[PDB]
This record gives sequence, structure tokens and C-alpha cells, in this order.
Amino acid sequence: NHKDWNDRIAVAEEMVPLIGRLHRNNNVVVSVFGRLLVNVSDIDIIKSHRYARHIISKLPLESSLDILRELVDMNLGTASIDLGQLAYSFEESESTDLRAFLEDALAPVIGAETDINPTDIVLYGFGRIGRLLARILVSREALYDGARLRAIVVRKNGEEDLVKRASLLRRDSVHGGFDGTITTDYDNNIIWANGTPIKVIYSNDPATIDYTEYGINDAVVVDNTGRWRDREGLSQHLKSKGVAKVVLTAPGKGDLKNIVYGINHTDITADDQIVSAASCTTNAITPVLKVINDRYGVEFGHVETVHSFTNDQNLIDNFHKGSRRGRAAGLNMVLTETGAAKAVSKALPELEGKLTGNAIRVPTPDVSMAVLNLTLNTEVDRDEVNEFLRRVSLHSDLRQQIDWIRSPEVVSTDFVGTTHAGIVDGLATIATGRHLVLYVWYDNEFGYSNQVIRIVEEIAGVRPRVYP
Amino acid sequence: HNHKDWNDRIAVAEEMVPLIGRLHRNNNVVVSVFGRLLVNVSDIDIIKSHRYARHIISLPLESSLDILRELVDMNLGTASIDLGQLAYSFEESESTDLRAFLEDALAPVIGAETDINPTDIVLYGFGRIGRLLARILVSREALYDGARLRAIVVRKNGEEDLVKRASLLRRDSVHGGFDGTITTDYDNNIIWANGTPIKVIYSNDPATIDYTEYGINDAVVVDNTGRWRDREGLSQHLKSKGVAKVVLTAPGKGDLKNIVYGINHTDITADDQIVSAASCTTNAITPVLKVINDRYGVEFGHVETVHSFTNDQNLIDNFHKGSRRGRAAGLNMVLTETGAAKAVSKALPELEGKLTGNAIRVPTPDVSMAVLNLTLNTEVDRDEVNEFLRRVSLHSDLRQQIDWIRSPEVVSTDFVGTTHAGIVDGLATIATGRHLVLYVWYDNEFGYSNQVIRIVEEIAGVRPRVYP
Amino acid sequence: HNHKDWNDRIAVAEEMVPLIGRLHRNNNVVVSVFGRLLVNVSDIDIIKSHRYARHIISLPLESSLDILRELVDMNLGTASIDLGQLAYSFEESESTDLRAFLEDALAPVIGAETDINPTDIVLYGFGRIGRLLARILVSREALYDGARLRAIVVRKNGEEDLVKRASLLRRDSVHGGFDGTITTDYDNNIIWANGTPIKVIYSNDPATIDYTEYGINDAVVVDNTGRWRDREGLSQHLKSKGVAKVVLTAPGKGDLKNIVYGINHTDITADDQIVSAASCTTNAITPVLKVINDRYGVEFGHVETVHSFTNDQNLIDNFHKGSRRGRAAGLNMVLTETGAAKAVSKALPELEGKLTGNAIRVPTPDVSMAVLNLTLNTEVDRDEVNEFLRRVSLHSDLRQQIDWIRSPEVVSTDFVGTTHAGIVDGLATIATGRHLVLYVWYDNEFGYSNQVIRIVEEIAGVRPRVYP
Amino acid sequence: NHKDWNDRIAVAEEMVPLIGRLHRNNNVVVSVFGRLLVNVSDIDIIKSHRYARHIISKLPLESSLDILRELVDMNLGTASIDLGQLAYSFEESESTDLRAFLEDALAPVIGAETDINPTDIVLYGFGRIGRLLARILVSREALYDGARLRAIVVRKNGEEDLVKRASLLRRDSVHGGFDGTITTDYDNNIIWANGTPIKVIYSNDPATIDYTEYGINDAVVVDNTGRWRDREGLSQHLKSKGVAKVVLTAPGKGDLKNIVYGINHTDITADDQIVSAASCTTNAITPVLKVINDRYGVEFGHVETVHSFTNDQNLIDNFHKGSRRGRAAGLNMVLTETGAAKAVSKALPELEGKLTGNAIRVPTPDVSMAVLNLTLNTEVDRDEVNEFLRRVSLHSDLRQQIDWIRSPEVVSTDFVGTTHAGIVDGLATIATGRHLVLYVWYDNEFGYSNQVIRIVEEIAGVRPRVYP
Ligand SMILES: NC(=O)c1ccc[n+]([C@@H]2O[C@H](COP(=O)([O-])OP(=O)(O)OC[C@H]3O[C@@H](n4cnc5c(N)ncnc54)[C@H](OP(=O)(O)O)[C@@H]3O)[C@@H](O)[C@H]2O)c1
Ligand SMILES: NC(=O)c1ccc[n+]([C@@H]2O[C@H](COP(=O)([O-])OP(=O)(O)OC[C@H]3O[C@@H](n4cnc5c(N)ncnc54)[C@H](OP(=O)(O)O)[C@@H]3O)[C@@H](O)[C@H]2O)c1
Ligand SMILES: NC(=O)c1ccc[n+]([C@@H]2O[C@H](COP(=O)([O-])OP(=O)(O)OC[C@H]3O[C@@H](n4cnc5c(N)ncnc54)[C@H](OP(=O)(O)O)[C@@H]3O)[C@@H](O)[C@H]2O)c1
Repeated sequence: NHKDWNDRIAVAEEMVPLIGRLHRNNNVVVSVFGRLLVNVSDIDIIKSHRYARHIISKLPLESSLDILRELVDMNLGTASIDLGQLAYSFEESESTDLRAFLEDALAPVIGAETDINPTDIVLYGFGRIGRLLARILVSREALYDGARLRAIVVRKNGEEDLVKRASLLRRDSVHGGFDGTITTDYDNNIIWANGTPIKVIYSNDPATIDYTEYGINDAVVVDNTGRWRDREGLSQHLKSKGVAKVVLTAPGKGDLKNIVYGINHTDITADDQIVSAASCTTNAITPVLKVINDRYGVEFGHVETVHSFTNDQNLIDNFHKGSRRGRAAGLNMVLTETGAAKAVSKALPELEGKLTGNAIRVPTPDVSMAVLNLTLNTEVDRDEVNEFLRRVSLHSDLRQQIDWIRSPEVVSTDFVGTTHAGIVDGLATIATGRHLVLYVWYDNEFGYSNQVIRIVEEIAGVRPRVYP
Repeated sequence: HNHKDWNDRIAVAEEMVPLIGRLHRNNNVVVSVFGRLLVNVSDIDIIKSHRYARHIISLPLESSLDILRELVDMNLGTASIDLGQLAYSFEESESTDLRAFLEDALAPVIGAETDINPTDIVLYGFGRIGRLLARILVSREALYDGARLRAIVVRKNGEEDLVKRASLLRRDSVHGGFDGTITTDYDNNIIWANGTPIKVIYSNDPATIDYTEYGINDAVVVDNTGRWRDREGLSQHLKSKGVAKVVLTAPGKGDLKNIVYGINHTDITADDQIVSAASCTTNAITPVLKVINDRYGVEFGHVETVHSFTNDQNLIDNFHKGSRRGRAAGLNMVLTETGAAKAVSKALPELEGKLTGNAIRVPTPDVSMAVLNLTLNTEVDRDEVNEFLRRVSLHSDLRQQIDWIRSPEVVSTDFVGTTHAGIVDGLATIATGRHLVLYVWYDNEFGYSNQVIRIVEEIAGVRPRVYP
Repeated sequence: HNHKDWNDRIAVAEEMVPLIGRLHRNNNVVVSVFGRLLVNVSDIDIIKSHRYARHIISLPLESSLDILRELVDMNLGTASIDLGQLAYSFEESESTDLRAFLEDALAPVIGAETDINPTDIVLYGFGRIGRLLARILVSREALYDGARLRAIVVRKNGEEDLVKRASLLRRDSVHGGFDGTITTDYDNNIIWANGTPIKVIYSNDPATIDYTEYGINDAVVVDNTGRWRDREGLSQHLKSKGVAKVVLTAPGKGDLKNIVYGINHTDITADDQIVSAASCTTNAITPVLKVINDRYGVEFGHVETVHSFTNDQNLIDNFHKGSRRGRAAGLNMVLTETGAAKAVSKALPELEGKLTGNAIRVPTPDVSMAVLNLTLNTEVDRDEVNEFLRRVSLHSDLRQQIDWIRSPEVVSTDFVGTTHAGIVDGLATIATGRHLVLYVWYDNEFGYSNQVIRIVEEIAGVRPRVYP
Repeated sequence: NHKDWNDRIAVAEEMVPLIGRLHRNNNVVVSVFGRLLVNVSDIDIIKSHRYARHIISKLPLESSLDILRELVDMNLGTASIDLGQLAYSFEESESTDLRAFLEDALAPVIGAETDINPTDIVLYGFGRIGRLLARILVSREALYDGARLRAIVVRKNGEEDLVKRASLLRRDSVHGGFDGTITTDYDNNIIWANGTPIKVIYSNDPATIDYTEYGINDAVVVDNTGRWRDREGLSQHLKSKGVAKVVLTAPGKGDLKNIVYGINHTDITADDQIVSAASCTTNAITPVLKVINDRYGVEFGHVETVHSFTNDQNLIDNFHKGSRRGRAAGLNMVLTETGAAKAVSKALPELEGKLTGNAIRVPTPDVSMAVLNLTLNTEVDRDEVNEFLRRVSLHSDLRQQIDWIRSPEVVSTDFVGTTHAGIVDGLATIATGRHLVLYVWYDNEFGYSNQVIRIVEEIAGVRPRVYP
């Protein structure tokens, strides 16, 4: 029941000023477990406070209100503060006064520096992944001000260019409208998105740009074009003045590291100039396969993905590079080569030779569904596997790469806009002797984009740290 | 233009939020800027929403923030105050004091009834129209608390009905998620939607329900079944104890008033028990035609409505009322009959015998387009007609019904969720001689449902009163 | 290869046509080449159809044309003669005379009953399955004249029913036009379909029809309503005078035999009054699984069926039996429950407890794909499994149920109209160790309907007899 | 009724040998009004004989059988002989013997030459129009042997090229399977389609091909690429050795003639080296507008086309040259610039300045619908306009460019594969004072393709002549 709804609103209204003071004065983003309370409607704060059951026992707004009331005068510097962890492991201390507990558990923060130098991001390409990257980058510059989108690079076409590019960022048939205002300065070739000025750079050669011409230096280029997937090709960006590092939103060929965030971002070194974020399916299934292989062992795995179509395919039957992709995407079920076996082996080198996979592309514009047919080296029960994945999903350090649900009503549309790389549908799970079958949802556009943003911030050094 | 000043703009908005929130709680006042609310919206919409005030007068946030701090002290009643109207006719006036002006432009309210009695709404049916009526009734209850959704009536199917119907309100392939929480209480057969308890009532006969059992009386029933379109049928509802009035979401047959809100809602009298809201197409074009007819003249007019499919139709060819309407809705363009021309002429009898039209149904799930080919009694040029409709849509008494837009690249999905009954695509207007072509978009589901909600509020006597 | 000889090939075929046509008229003989008819087909199909005889033995047209001229003189009866079987085991024999061979391979027929008594078929319902049953019954009446469609039964809607239902049989968004003419006789409530008069009978109660009124007796009813899936319900039909047997186009509940033709149709006895044809998915995969299970062994098996939507579902989210099944069928990928695994195990009880599966519904209107993940009791290689299924599909007793194909670029629309219950995509087969992945296409509407037509012909005693 | 069906079949079976003798011996294609009886099932011959009511009073097969029985020994040379016109205006002579009448009315033909030298056709491009052109060309080489498809030109890609190109001709998601067999000779880069060997030529420069290298000379290049629409560009083909003439399947810019067959093909001269077939909509509406403007006079016309999407558009929102075309075609109604006003003025120079037009692109893969809003210079009645268009459609020399129907059941799917440029839906027609509104269907892929084939045969000199 919700007979208490209006009080819940009323406490959250008390919370907003406090939340926003810590933001503007102390650069402190307040969260409740995974979920932000910053730049957010009162009703969202309610919804997110309900959510805390799904990790803890029972979370009332007052405990948040009281930690916030005692955080306003604690002279804090920048940091992400989880209001919920502070509630739980205060109650499990256990002794008031609250203040005392906070000053202790938020020690490194108190009095720390409230500014960090941001890092310039350039999007090379501005397509489906490119633009969702730009949305996220603009949201997070407003939360954290760590990575600044400064520019996009597109080829010169036909001089209404700029208006269409801004419109493609303002609007999306699938992802709906941009959270903010998008204005265009035609004279200086800039798209303004909220606070952020995005220079549009016209070029046919990734190697002959002087980014310093636009006040860009030391930039991470996120190439979302996919025209170059080998080191020799991606190396073109490093010839452009202003470029420190390159992230490919696609499987990199040869020696290029393929990085699945949460799983092998610790193998990114200071010296790695060129890195790749793998594919959407790779990011969807690799957390899961790694976690299952370490616990139970995977003799063999097949992946079938029932996948949304992408923009390389054709509205109507016509020629195409790949397998059967050139048949009309919106009228057909299409059997397609996935590279996901090979990709999963790159990042988990221990499953080399043990995996096969295949795609079926169907008439939807976003969101996909991996089916993992897994032969284990141990006998397993269904509820034990569900509970161990729910645990990883909700409390492990792959918390943000993996979600777990037991919703009997959700379908592909409901996953549009999810921030996880992979969402295990728990009701579906099958286990029988050594056989496991897992079903994984992913928003292949946005879910993947979020992984790429995380790679970009590790590389830039501006991942926020969460206390405690 | 630019957004060099965006972080400045956020700052102010945020000093507004606690003050907008006082008024709403303490004084039951909703605050707007030329018809855009600032209650239960982000800081970003407050920025957007003061920005679009250049369309109207030709507005700094401080003018609002200066206004607001006068209204926390003023012993105010229940009102929809506009900050925009209040600033314009302060400048273009003899000016200071501020306090003095806001206590004379706002005499009617200062110390008044802060609470009207709400009126109980029953939703008979709970499909595509009914569930959006629910979403609006719920969020307008938070804003104004005039009309309260009390109950839906459906037929008993299984024993898992209640939870399936809660799901249907919580998620939607087109309209996305409910803004709030939906909880189900099985013991009492209640869907909670934010603070709103919605009784589920199960009945095969609209005539044999004592609504007073469930605490409901003098209710308006919004029959969104489509089952009964004549007086006899809809009179069934009046036989049920607790029912005062009936609103049909559809063209009423025979002698039933068909109401297009903004145009002829004043034809509703206190003894009118049963009212009709006409079709989506009628609501979308009647305003535009009347405005065009009053200003230039209409000699002749053709309507082609290019229209989304509706749920009565068929995924794959099968039986239906009409031969063409039952063929695979998602695989065909379907030329079909429209009642619009005859229905437009009911409401505008001055156009009786001057109008024709057809409908073509296409594989989209929501949003339609009316193409209006008008021979006029007068010569027009494209830029002049545009500016006329732009003025009509900003200043006229049909603001809420008519919007006009200049935006490029816009397509049908961008109009999901729009509040206006019809939106004139400025870029598409064609005008040569006495010949005019207008393109009018409409969210046949949500746009139309907002018009239904205005009739309901009108019948019930709770149209918010907007001052001054 | 080439077609340097194509105009030569047409020439011969055309000297066949008048002779194939004699046999059919005079002697009630249908002529085929390894299971492909040459009656009421183009000259081009006769070329195609002698060409695909290299798949089987490893065939000149003259061998056929030489055969034919012997059969115009031979006082022949009613038979489905194969020209292919007759040529192969003439060469690989002691050969001339030709006349002598064809009067000893074809002793059973030479001078026999040229006319069997047909059996009256009633179609109860007339939707997606029923109308394709009609198309098959009509064109098989021209070929064999064993089962005759006599009547459909529908509920009275309007007074333009008859013509709407004639239209539904004449046109189809997926299956294209009826091959023939459909005429309506309103006075007698008859749809003419080529030479076939189909009575339309209107009834709310399957139990209260004297079919003998309309000249129908000892009929098989093919209940394609879906309404009644148990013995009690389907027994209603037997209470109607004129009814002998009932065939349900669906999995029958309880104790009703579920029949997969090619596999267990011999379980039908003369005292079986009510029979079930199982689901599309069951018909598509049961044959393949049994063949794979007999040859290698099945230790474990998972089925994912990627499946077209069906007409019970919803264009746009609304109520349904299942929560997920009622969401917008054309906008979503929908993970849902399948009965297939349990139904496969009914028919193959040797696989009881070794099978699992799920279904995903996608926005296509017809044609589905079963993905079979099989752990086998034996090691297999891709090329060997392929050649096995290829042999099974050409030579085995499940030829009509199983096809195998090597063709590139094939996608779901190319399988509309296919006669086989399931078609193995050769290119997609994956095999490594004991692990096998098979992809089986099926026209869930037309393929399945052909299996229904085989049960019907079997129950009725009119399976064409194919010699020698 | 069809109680006489089997006799109808039986007479047509007598007809087939005769039809085919005249074909193979005399190169004589027999037709009944518009419809061929050659390479066609018996049931088609029936259907086409029914059709003759729709032009005449009552047509029985026997009159066809008897004209054919007396045509077999009349020593005829090549010609198209309409069996129906010969039936009508024999009965309206009137005197037997039949023979005498034929030898007189088929005078020019008797004893004439039975061979004509064919013309080599090259398809530059092999996309949606290209391949339908290839289907038609292969059908008509088998009927008339006037234009021979010899080659396609595609750019060099990635070496599975040839198999995909053959597969794209074999199969089509919308147009279904090819009528014949398609084999590939990989060694000589040939696609065999039935009798016809198609050389695949790989080139990046239309100007540097020696077509004589492949035994091609004096060829009409049908450029269906649309990369070059100006004379300077199309002139590139004339530099290639082997090229006589060029036909652009698109509006040609500048001085290039835009040819709508039936309407201005008489303006093609012996000296015109480069000609264009206009657009699909232009071909759909120009017959109609010309015919209406000559009778009644067109003050002003607007065209709205509700148009299928084409392959230049995007599955999902992305950048694009044109207006709003880059939004996702399968999810949206999209307002688009048509050039059809300008195009219709080119071919009808008399409507210059009097026409506007617009497209709405909707989620269908083929078939479109023009709505013509016409202000006339005369008052008109509805039935008189319907009857005058039905007359033009069925008996004028634009018979094949225009059809007329009064079918209450047909929708866009039913027009796939129509051979007319434009099909007027007569039930829809509106007329009121000086205002006419006409609705025109067209299969924008195939309908247009057929017009282009006709242009190709006029230019080649191999249009067949029909007697009488
Ligand atoms: N664009 C639009 O959709 C649009 C716009 C304007 C007006 N309209 C009109 O609004 C009406 C509702 O349309 P809709 O699209 O919302 O239809 P819908 O989605 O089919 O919803 C209709 C609702 O009414 C219920 N219902 C139907 N027949 C009933 C009966 N005999 N007894 C009780 N309940 C019954 C349904 O029951 P279940 O939930 O059990 O199926 C469902 O809840 C129609 O008259 C339509 O013409 C529609
Ligand atoms: N892929 C497939 O479609 C497929 C394959 C295998 C088996 N099945 C099964 O075959 C059955 C038929 O499915 P379908 O897709 O053909 O359904 P459909 O297209 O809805 O056709 C069902 C037909 O039965 C009629 N009907 C329904 N309820 C009735 C009732 N109470 N009394 C009398 N007639 C009634 C309908 O009447 P109206 O014409 O008046 O609407 C319609 O003629 C279902 O059980 C389904 O599970 C379907
Ligand atoms: N409704 C219709 O589709 C329709 C109707 C009437 C007229 N038209 C016009 O007909 C033309 C063809 O349209 P379509 O729908 O057939 O387009 P399409 O399906 O894209 O076919 C284009 C063909 O031309 C080739 N091509 C494209 N650019 C080329 C280049 N620079 N050099 C060489 N070859 C090139 C393509 O090569 P690949 O195969 O390698 O991709 C393909 O074979 C267009 O101008 C269009 O406006 C279309």
C-alpha cells in the first residue's frame, strides 16, 4: 500500500536542498546503493529508497535525511557518498552519535580538494553509439565534471550537416528526447548541449587533425566509426596533434586488448595508447561466463543471441559484406555470424576452444537477449545458481555489469535505457545435472555505451570513488 | 546562440525549487510560465521553460525568483498563478512597488478557499485510452487534487487479473514507464498508483454496480470501452448507484453532444448527463480548421488522415467489422473510410457541405498525421499563414489545443506524449494562391486523452483557474 | 554448371505435359519424380523437378518421356506413380523390354479401382490455420479427389459475413492469392473455390448442427478454433449429426492422442474418434530429434524456439491470458514459456526428462526457427551430421517431414509456403565433440497445416498410395 | 457459381498444345485482351478468360479454342495475336467461315519473317529496380526474344560477391522467388537465369569498360545506380566500347528527356543517346493528370504520396542527405521532399507552375498510394469521372499504364507485382464542384520497372505489335 505516500514526498522535499548544497559547494554526489539522488525528481528519490530492500533488510527516507543534515556542515571535498551504506553500517556499529560515526568513516574526504582537472574527450563518429556516449558524457560532466566531451569528427557532406547532427542528438526514435536543451551555433560549428560546447570538426583523414586548434589537448579519442579495427588503422589518431589515447567501440583485431569493464580493466596500463571495448554481446555475457566458469567450470558453452538489427543492415534486400545480413532486417529472422566466442576468449583466455556462438537478427531496433547453453564440469541446482548470480549482481564488484531480476512481466522494450551490461532473467534459468542455461537481456546500444564510458574514465583517471 | 551562462541558469532555478514547493504544499498553488508548469519538474525544465518565454513576449529567471519571494508571505489560496503574465504587465506598467502590484493583479485569491471538494472518477474499461486517462488523473491529483481516479471496471478473466492490469499501467511499449510506483493489494483488489488507491471492480453489466459500496458517489464515468455509442447504451451507467455523469471517449451517436474541448465545451449544461468527446481526428483538426476558416475563408477542404493502427485490428489477416480494417495491420497501408469530415461539420456547421476526407492506416503503433488540403476565399503566402498559426498557438484561446512548430527532422515518434490536440508542422506548410496545405500531427492516444480529461474536469467543475 | 541446354529442356517437358494430363484425366494417376508432382505445374517446374533428381540417385527428361508413352496404353487405375523410382531400378536391372518392366513394377494397379469414395471434411473455424487447410483441401481435390472440403462453421456477425470470409480466403498478406477463383453465392451461403462448393454454416454451438441438412455425412471435423482442447469439449462435435471424427489443430489435453505425422500416426485406430495434431513446434522438431537420437544418442537437449507472432496477441499492449504475450507483439522480443519439451517427450518417451526449452516471440508474421542444443552420447563432426540429415531427408520414411538445405542467404520469409514440417539449415549446423547445434525452420502456419492434412487423409483412409 | 469448373479446365487443356505450337514454331504469343496465355498454368487461362467481361459483354474458352485450331495451320510469322479481339470483331462482322475472317485481319502476319535480331541489355547496378528489371528481361526473352540481358556491372567488393548477387536474384523478401532456376558459374563470373547467361562485370568507372570483351555490342545500358543523374555523368557510359544507349531509372537533370511511357515515348528520337524514365510517382500520376487536364483542366493539383520506404533510408536514426529521411523508416511516419511536381511538369509542360507535392514515407517495404487533390476549371460529377477513367484504363492506349478498380477489399499488399504504373481506386473517388480527389495505387518497385522495360524496347525497336 501507499497510504503514506505524501509524507514520503514531504521528507524527500526536505532532502533536495541538502543534496544540492553538497553538489554545488562540495562537489559531492549523494547516492543510495547504486542510485543517484542528484538532478532528479522527488518521486525518483522515493523509488530509489524503495529499491534498497532488494539489497538489505527493509530503507526509510529519514535515515537519509539525517545523514544529509550532518553532511552539510562536515567540510567535505569531492567524493561520491552512498547515503545507504552509511545508514546500514551505522545501525550495525552500534552507537550514536551519528556525527561521530561519519567523521570516522568519511575520514579521507573531510577537508580534501574540491576540484579535479577534467579530461578532454573527442568522439570520432557520431552514430548510434557515438551520440549515446555524448548524452552520458553531458550528464556526467554535470555530476562529476571529470570527462568533458569537446568535439565530434564527421566527414564533410552537404552543408545542412550541422542542423541534422544536432537533431540526431536532440531526438531519438528509440531512446526518446535529450535531457536538456540542444542549440546550434552555425557560425562557429558548435552544438551546445546544456552547459557543454561540442565543436564539430570536418575531416576525411583521422591522421591530419590538429585538435589543439580547438583548445583540445591530451584527448581520449573514442572512435565509434568502426572503419579501423586493427592497430595500424587506429594508430592514425595518434598522428593528430592533441591525441593522447584511443578507445575503439568494437572488437580490436590482433594484439589490441579487448576490454570488458569489470573484468579486465585492471589490465589497462599507463602505457596502453590504444584499447577496444569489445562488442555488446561480449560485454553482456563475459561477466556471467567468467563468474560461472570460476565457480563450476565450463566444459562447453554455446551462445545464441536473439539480437536487434543495426544500421549496417538494409531495410530491403540488397547486397552486404556479411553472411545473410543484407536481407531485409525488418521483415526477417536472419541467421548471422557473431564473433562472440572469439571475443570472450580474448578477455577470458581460459575458455579458448570451449565456446561456439551464433546470432539471430530480428525486427526490433534495440535490445537483445543472449541464451547461454552451458555444459559444466559440476552438477548444479537451479536455485543455488540463481542465488549465487543474484549475489554477484547485487553485492559483488561486477554489481554494475550484472543485474538479476525475477520479473514475470518484462519484455525487450522495458530494457531500453538500462545501465547494466547484462541482466539475468532468473525465472528462465535452467539447471539439470551438468547443464546450465542462462538468459541475459541487454540494451545493446546504451548498456554497452555505459561500459565504454567506464573504460574512458579509467583511462582518464576520473572514475569517482565511492565511500564507503 | 550559446549556453555560456548555463551553470548560472541552473543556480537560480534551484533557489526557485524550495519556494515553488512551499506554495504547492502550504497554499495549494501551482506556478507556471505562459502555460508551462514548474511543479514536479527538474531544474532543467525550469531552464527550458523560462527560455520558451521569448516566443511569447520576446525572460530572466530573477523576475520569477523576485516574484516568488513575495508569494511565500502573501496569505494565498488555491490558484494556478502565471509568473509570465505577472512580469510582462509589471514592466509595461507604472511599476514599483512589486508587493503592491502582486496584491492587485492577485486580489481575487489573496486569502481564499485553499480546498475545493474533489470529484470521484470511475474509468469504465482499462485499455489504451483508459490507462493514459489513469496516468493523467494521478499526476493531476498531485498537482490540483480536483478529480480523483477512484476505480476501474473490468470483466473477470482469471484470478491473476489484478496483477496483469497493474502491469499494464506500470509499463507500456510506446509510452514507457509510469511516473511513480504501482503496488498491488490482492486482498482488497486495489492498484496503488503513487498516493492514489484505485479499486478494481469486476462487472459484466454496467447497470448493476452499487459504486457506493466502494466509497464512490456522484461519479463521472469515463466509458472507454467503445461498446456503447448511443444514448440508450450509455444510460446503463446512470442506473448504477453512485453515478452522476457519463463521458464517452468516442463519437456519440444520435442526439448525444459531441464535445471538442476549446471549441464547444460551453455547450455542456448542468442537466447534460451524457457527453461524447468525439474522435482523435476530430479533436486534432477542428481547432485548426475553425481558426483557418475565420481568418481566411474555407471554400473547400479535404482531410487525409495517415493514422496509426489500433488494438481492435489484427496482427495477421482475419475477420473484423470492416473488410480492409481486419487485414494485417503491421504489413499494410490501408485506405479506409473516415467519419472526420462529417464530424468536423457537426462542430463547425459553417463548414457543412464544404468538407471531404479519407483515412490511410499504416504500420505505426501511435501518432497520426492529418493532411489538410484547403481552397480558401483569399490569397495566402506560406510565411504569413505560419506566423498566424504560431500566434494562435501562443496567444489565442486555443493555445492548449493548437501547437505550431518550426523544428527540423521531426517524425511521428517524436510526438508521443504531447499534450496538444494537434501540432502544425511549420516546415511542411504549402501555400500558393487560394491553396493551402497544412500538416497536423497528433498523439491519437495521449493527446486525445488530455482533451478527455479537460471535458471531465469541466463537467465536474474543477478546471484549474489561471490568474490573472 | 550452366544452362546451355535450357531451351532443349523446355522442349521435352512440353511433350510430357499432354501425356501427364491424359493419365490424370483418363486414369486418375498423379505422376511425380522422387516426391515432386508434375500435375498442374509449369514447364519450368518440370525442368526444376527432374533436376533435383541428382540429389537422390546422382536424370534426363527422356527417361520420363519414354516411360510416359507406355502409360497412355496401359489400362491403369488410381495411383501416385513415381517416374524416378521406375527409371533407377530399370537401369540397375536386366533392362529391356521397357513395357515388360512397367508391367511388373506396376502389376498392383494395371486394371484397378480408378475411383475411391471421397470423405466429407468440415472446417470448424476459418482463421489462419483453417483457411490454409482450405487452400490445400481444394488443390488436393483436383489432384486426388479423396478428401473434399464441404463446409466451414462460423459465428454470425453481420450480414456481410459471407463476402468478408470469401475475401479472407482469396487474399493473404503473407501467403498471397488463392490459386484459382473464389466466387460468392449469397442466396445459398456458398463460397465457390475453383470446382469446390463450400457451404458456410453459422453456429454458436458445435453440438447442435445437423450437417446432413447440407448434404454432409460421416465427416471429419477439423476444429481449428482453439476453443476446446480437452475430450469433453471436442465431444460436442460428435453430438452433431453427420460427424464421425474430430481433429484438433493443437495439443489435446489429458488422454487425447497427440499425433505427429511421420512419427506416430500409426497409433491412430479405427475406434479413435478424437485426435490432436500437437503444436507447430512439436511437429517441426520431434522428427529431427528422433533421427538424431536414434543415430547418435541424446543425453541432453535444449530447444529455443524463435517464433512469429499469432493473431491472438495484441498490436499494442493490452490484456491477454499471459502477461508477456499481451504486450505489443510487433514492437517486442518476448521471452515466454513453451510446452514443446514436454510435448516432444510425450511422442518420444525415450527422451522423457532429457529435454528443456523456452520460446522467444519476435515481430514476424509467419515462419519460426527452432534452435536445438544437443549433448550427444557420441562424437560428431559438422560435415557428417549434415550428410546424415541430407540422406534422412531424401531417402528416409520422414522425407515429407524433414528437409535439409545448403542454400546461402536464406531467411525466414523464404520459407513461407514450404510443405515440410521442419527444414534443417545446413550452413548453420555447429558440431564439436558431443555438442551439436541444429537450426530448424518451419512455416508454423502452412507447414503445420500440411501435417494436419496428412492426419485427416490418414483418418479418412485416403492417403495417396505411391508406387512402387 | 463454378459447377462447370472441370469442363473449363478440360477445354483449356486442349488449348495448351496449340498455344505452345504457335510459340515454338511461329514465335506467336497468344493473349486475351491484356493477358498472356503462354508459359502459364491451365487455371490462369481460366482466370484470364473470366476477366474479359470487364471489357466486353459476357468470353467462353471455345471461341479461343476455335481461333487457335485455325491458327495452327495459317503459316504465321512472329507476332502478338489477341485471341479475344479476334473473337469479338468476328461475332460483329458477321459471317462465318471463321478461317476467312482471320486470313484477312491477320494479313500482314501471314508468311512474315519468324526471326528478329535481339538487342543486348546491360544493367549498371543490380539493386531493387535492377534485379526486377532482370526478372522481366528473362521472362520476355522467353516470350519474344527481343531484348537480351547480357551483363550486370557491380563494384568489386569481397569475393563471395557472386553468390550473394545470384541469391538476391533468386530470392526476395517482398517479391518472392524467381520464376526459374538460378545457377552460378564461378569460374567465368556468370549468373545463369533459365536460358540466359548474365556476365557479372566488376568495375569502378562506367567509362572504362570494353563490353565487346564479353561479346556485347550496341547495348542499351540501363543505369539503375542513380549515382549520375546529369548528362555529363551519364555520358560516361557512352565512352565504354559497346554502348549505344543509356536509360536512367531516375529523374534526369537539366536537358535530359524525362520519359513517362504511354505519354511521351513518341518524343524519343533515333538520335537520343541518353534518356531517363522519371520516378515511380511521376509514372503513377502522369497518365492520370494528363488525361484529366485535357478533359476538364487543372487549375491546381497537390499530390500527397503515402510511400513505402526505400533502401537509401536507415533502419535506425542516423545522418542522411535528404529532408527527414535519415530518421528510422520502420518506426516512423516521415515527411519528405518529393520532386514529383517538377517531374510531372517536365513530361506535361502545360502544368508548369500549377502543381505542388509531398511524400509521407511509412513503414512498408513496397507499394505506394498517391492522393491527388485537384482544382479543375470545370464542374464535374463523380460517376462521370469514374466512368471516363475506367474507359481510359480499359480501352485507351494508356490501357497498360492505368488500371481502374472498384474492389472494396484490396490493400497495399495486394498490389505487389502489378504490371500497371498506376491503379485508380474508384470507390475512393471524390468530386464536388470544381474539386476532384483521386487515389492511385502503385507497386513502386515492379510497376515502375515495367515502364522502364517498355522504354528499353521502344529504344531497342522491339516492342511487339498486337494484332488486331
Ligand atoms: N487512438 C485511440 O486509441 C483512440 C482515440 C480516440 C478514441 N478512441 C476510442 O476510444 C475507445 C477505446 O479504445 P481503445 O483503443 O482504448 O480500446 P482498447 O485498447 O481495446 O481498450 C478498451 C477497454 O475496454 C474494455 N472493454 C471492451 N469491450 C468491453 C465490454 N463489452 N465490457 C466491458 N469492458 C469492455 C476492454 O476490456 P479488456 O481490457 O478486458 O480487453 C479494455 O479495457 C474506442 O471507442 C475507440 O474508438 C480510441
Ligand atoms: N502458427 C499457428 O498459427 C498455429 C500453428 C499450429 C497450431 N495452432 C493452433 O491452431 C488453432 C487456431 O489458431 P489460429 O492462429 O488459426 O487462430 P485464428 O487465426 O484466431 O483462427 C481461429 C478461428 O476459430 C474461430 N473461433 C475462435 N473462437 C471460436 C468460438 N468460440 N466458436 C467458434 N469459432 C471460434 C475464429 O472465429 P472468427 O473467424 O470469427 O474470429 C477463427 O475462424 C489454435 O488452437 C492455435 O493454438 C496455430
Ligand atoms: N521505389 C523504388 O525503389 C524506385 C522506383 C523508381 C525509381 N527509383 C530510382 O532507381 C534508382 C535505384 O534505386 P534502388 O531502390 O534500386 O536503389 P538500390 O536498391 O540501392 O540499388 C542501387 C544499385 O546501384 C548500385 N550503386 C549505387 N551506387 C553506386 C556507385 N557509385 N557506383 C556503382 N554502382 C552503384 C548498388 O550497388 P550495390 O549492389 O553494390 O550496393 C545497387 O546495385 C534510384 O535512383 C531511385 O531513385 C527507385
